[PDB]
Parts: sequence; C-alpha cells; structure tokens
Amino acid sequence: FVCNTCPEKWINFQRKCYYFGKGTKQWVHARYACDDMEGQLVSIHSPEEQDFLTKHASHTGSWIGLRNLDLKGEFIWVDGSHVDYSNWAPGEPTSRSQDCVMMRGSGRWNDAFCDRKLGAWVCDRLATCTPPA
Amino acid sequence: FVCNTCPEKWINFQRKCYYFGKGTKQWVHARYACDDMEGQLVSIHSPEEQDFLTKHASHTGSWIGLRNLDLKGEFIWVDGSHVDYSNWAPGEPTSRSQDCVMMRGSGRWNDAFCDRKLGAWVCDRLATCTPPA
Amino acid sequence: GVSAYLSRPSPFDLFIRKSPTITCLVVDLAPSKGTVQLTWSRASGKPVQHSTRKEEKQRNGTLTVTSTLPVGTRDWIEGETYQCRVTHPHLPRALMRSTTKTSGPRAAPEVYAFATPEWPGSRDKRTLACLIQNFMPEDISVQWLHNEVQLPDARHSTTQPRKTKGSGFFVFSRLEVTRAEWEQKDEFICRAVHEAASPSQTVQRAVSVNP
Amino acid sequence: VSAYLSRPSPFDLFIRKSPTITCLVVDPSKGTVQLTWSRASGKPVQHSTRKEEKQRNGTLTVTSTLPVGTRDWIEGETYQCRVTHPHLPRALMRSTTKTSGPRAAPEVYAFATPEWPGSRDKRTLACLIQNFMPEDISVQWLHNEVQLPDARHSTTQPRKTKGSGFFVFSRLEVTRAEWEQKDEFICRAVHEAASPSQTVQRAVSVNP
Repeated sequence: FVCNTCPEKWINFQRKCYYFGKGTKQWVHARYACDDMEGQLVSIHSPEEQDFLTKHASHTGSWIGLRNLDLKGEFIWVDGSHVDYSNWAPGEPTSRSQDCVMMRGSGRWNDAFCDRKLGAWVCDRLATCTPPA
Repeated sequence: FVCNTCPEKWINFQRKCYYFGKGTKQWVHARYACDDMEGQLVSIHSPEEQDFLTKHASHTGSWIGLRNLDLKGEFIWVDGSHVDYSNWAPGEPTSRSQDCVMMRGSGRWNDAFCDRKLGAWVCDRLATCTPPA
Repeated sequence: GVSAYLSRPSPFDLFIRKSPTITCLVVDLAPSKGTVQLTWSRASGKPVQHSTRKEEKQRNGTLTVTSTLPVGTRDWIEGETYQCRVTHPHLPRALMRSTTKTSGPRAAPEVYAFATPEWPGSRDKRTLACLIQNFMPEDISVQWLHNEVQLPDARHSTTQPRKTKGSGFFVFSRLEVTRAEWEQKDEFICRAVHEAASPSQTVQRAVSVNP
Repeated sequence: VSAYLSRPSPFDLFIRKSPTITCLVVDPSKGTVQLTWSRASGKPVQHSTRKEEKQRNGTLTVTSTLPVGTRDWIEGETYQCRVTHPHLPRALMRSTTKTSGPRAAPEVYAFATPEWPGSRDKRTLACLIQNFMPEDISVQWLHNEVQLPDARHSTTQPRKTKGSGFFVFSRLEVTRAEWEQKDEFICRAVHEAASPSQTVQRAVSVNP
C-alpha cells in the first residue's frame, strides 16, 4: 500500500493532498472553504512539509489552520493536533492584541486578526492508497 | 397724614390697596399679573387684614404672595417680609414636596404646587397719603 | 433627520452659581445650506434674555446647533415654562420643545465616596468612585474637589440618573487620580448639588487614597 | 420602526457554552413582520425563537433569538438579520460579528455603603469593573455560592476610561437577613480577556 493518490486540483506530498486556494477570504471563511472541499485548513508538522508549502505559497500571504479557543491562550490546529513543529517569524507569536495564524511568502508564520482578509489559504487531506501488486 | 387713597379698580383696607384678580393662572403667572398692575401678590400680616380678604375671597381658591426660594425651606412673602401672622388650615404647611401658598374660600392657607392653576389671585400695594390740613 | 432636545438648568448653576441657563440642542443628519433659527419664548408672554448660538460640524457629516438661554433664578424655581421654536428649512412646520421645573415630591441625596486599592501595574494612580443615591428629582450636579478647589469637569465621568428599587434615583461618578495629587493632600471631596439637599443645596463626602 | 442586533453575552459564550444573538425590532397594523437570519459564509442558520410583545403604550416589540456556534462566533463569522414589514418601504438590515482587536482583563473592585440614618435593615453594595477591552462584559452578583437573580442588580452601560479601556458600575441593594445569613457577597465579571477561565471576581462584606 502506497499513499500518493490525490483528487483533481490537489498536489501531493508524503501521505497528504494539498489545495492552494485563491480568493479574498477571512480565516473562518477559509476554514469553511476546505470543509466544502472534503478537507481542512493545513496542519504543518515537519520541516519537510513547511519546505514544500513555502515553494507553492502565495507571496501575498496564506491562511493556515492554526488559532486559539480564547479559553486557551494556546494555539491548536483544525484537526485537533497541538503545536510540535513551529516556523514562527521573528517576534511571533505576538501578544500585540494579547488571534489566527497566517503563512507569509517566506513560509514563516505570524499572528493576524480573525476578520483580516487574505487572497490565499492552504487546505489538506489524507492521500488515498494504491493496492499492492 | 391719612393713607386711604387707591388707584381705580383697587379696594382699600387700612394703609393698603387690594386688587381681587380673576382668571386661570399659575402661582408665577399670578405674580407677573400684579407686577403689571404696579403691585405685588398679597402679604397678610394681621387677623383684621385676613378677615377683610376672606370677605372678598373667591370660593374656588386664590393665590397669595407666600412661597420659598428653595435655598430657605421657610416661607417668605413676595415683598420680602417673614411670616408673623399665620392662617394655616389644619394639617398645613405640609411637605408632599418637602411649594406655593394658596388661600381657600374659608380664608385658610394651604400649600399647593407651583404649576397648579387657580381662577383667582389677590394683589396689594401701599395706599397713598392725603397731606395734613 | 432633525431631532430637538431642551435641557433644564443644572442644580449647580441654579442654586450655587445663581446664574441658570437652558440649552436647546438640534441634531441635523442632512445639513442643507441655510439657517436653522432657534427662537425663544416664555409661557407668560414676558420678554426673553439674549441667547448664545453655537453651530458645530461633527466627525460624521452632521450639523449640531445649540442655543443657550439665561433664565431667572426666581422665575425658574417659581414655575415659568420656557419654549423653543426650531424653524428648519427641510420641514414645513416648526419644531416646538418646552421646559419647566419638575413639580413633585423631594428626597435629599445620600453621598458615598470610595477609593480603589492598589492594582498590580498601577502604582502611581488610583481610581476614586462615588455613589450619590435615593434622590428625587433626577436633576443633580456631581463635582470633585481637591485642595478646596474644584477639579475640571473633564477629569471625571458621572452616569445618567437611573431609578432605584424604591422611588429615588442614583448616579455613579468615577475620578482617576495621580500619585502627585494624593501625596500633596490625601483628601478628595465628592460634592452633590441638588434641589432637596439641606442646608444650602449641597451634600459632600471626602475620600482618601489609603486612609 | 427601529432595529437592534446584540452580540452574545460573554457569560453564555465562555461559561454556559451556548451563545445566542438577539434581533430586536421596535414599532401598528397587520404585524406580519418577518425576521430572517443569514450567515455571511452562506451556510445554514439554526432555528430562531420568535416572541412578540404588546407594550404599555400601544407599541409592538418583536424579537428573534438565534443560537450561534461557540467556535463559529469566536472565529469571526458575520451573522445578519433582515426585517421586512408591509408598512415599511425598504428592508431593514443589521449585521453582527466578534469585535476584533486588543484585549485587557477587567479589574474588579466591590464596595459596601456604611449605615445611613433611617436605613438599618438594608445596605447598598456597589462594584467598579474597569480597564477592560472589548466592551462586552457580563456582571453577576453571588450569595451563598449561588447566583442572585439578574433583576436584583443594575449594571451601567460600558463607558470609555481616560485611557484605552472601558468601565461598568453595578449596584445591589441587600437586606439584613441576607448579610446576617452569610456576610459575603461576590461580584463576578465574565470577559474574553479574563485569565484563567474568562472570569474575575471580588467579595464584599456589609461591615467587615
């Protein structure tokens, strides 16, 4: 069993599919966009995954699946997973407002307001498998 | 010197002139009516004066020249004089505020609200003098 | 979008300063070119004193025009009705507002002044609060004093008179103070000027940052 | 015909975990007033509860309370309300969303008034909740570890402080029986920025 099959419009990397969405959307509206596509906002967990995402990332900035339930103070990925790998830009994560996470052109992460509108968002889903020969 | 001379429409009594006004008026509007007549609202100072007023008083009730500047708590006549003679009705002066004074048909005095409208008011002025022979 | 409001005199100006005034505020949401024209009249028919007009352009394209009429101390207290006629050009008929002394029962205010304890990361400043309650009518004047001199009105903020569970009213006043102020003289007075307050229409309570 | 759209109570949102938003339309003839709900995303809305009330001055007050998602509200979803009437010429549209900006946990201070002559069996407890942002706050009073009814107290509308924050004042008249039972009254403030668990509280005593 080899996991590398993706549906049409989705790019492969390791055991996952990635959709590099385009259009002016808020963090929560970008979240809803991925659910409609039978996926979820991107969950970065390795420097190899980040390296791939940076190569296909929009220069303007992309929305990533990281945020806090307020009754947190701690950021959590949309799938439920906690932050192991981190690619925070210098001075991030902030406490300027004291929020939602966005990926820069450089691949680096920074805090942004939930109502901020960005022209891109990255989705992810588990890649399907080819049965053994 | 004998003081008993009054202008036309004014009734004499001792050393004073008296005008018995008719018409629906508030206490302050009753006050203004007497100033236009070159007089002031009535100031009762003797049981003889009150006895005269009661005889010419309107049964409905008349406005008299007694009230307070609030910054007092004590009743003062329009001319500035203090209360020596008093013909207060039973249970008066009240405090269902904590007011302006009106004369009943009986001649008795009672507290009334400043905005209450009565059909009568009594004016007074000093009577002029005839020089000695 | 033309609303008119007519205010009664403040108890401070009426009883203490002894020079009361009444203001007629006309809020206009579409300012068309011309003149608004605030005319004054008394119910008695007697002449009115000269009023001061002031027109102000707001940070949202709306014209705010006020006319302040000085009234008589004894004329106001005795029950005179003062009226205001607003002849707006985008209105066929005139706007008419009237103002007179609230005639009814009285209750003197109860003054209570408090000082907040030191909050972490707020050493050189404290907040002084005051509860002025159980008064009627609602018309009250709330002042703060330090070094026997009246602090500027902008330094504090008083709430609008709300009704109590009983028959009276209540106001809350907030005054942020600096370390320099309480170190000079640690005594701040909350003055309430009210029709019913006995004697001389004033009630006051002093407070200290750390007694 | 005026319309007002309220944000969820920070108590319903962070503590009760069941937020709701209310659209109030103050007005009449055939009151076939329609209160329609919609989300900016285009997703479906939960069922709203309608209530029409006749006031003591011949005016009709109709409200529609929409239950929202805890995570949907906090993440920034915009909820809209359309009000249509046959006397009104053009539809009334109000929108609501989470106030996105800086945070500051409230500072709670509870005070008790001293005995005033001719008021022995009752005291007034006051509370100053200040320097918070956003303005959305929940003010509660407690006795015997249980929440006192909302009608017992009165909280002022959030006004701005000399700085960047906000402030509210709460008044609570108490009886002699209450402080004689247990002389400890808690003033709770529920707020987005209050750390931990979105709550700050201070106790007061009638005569410590």
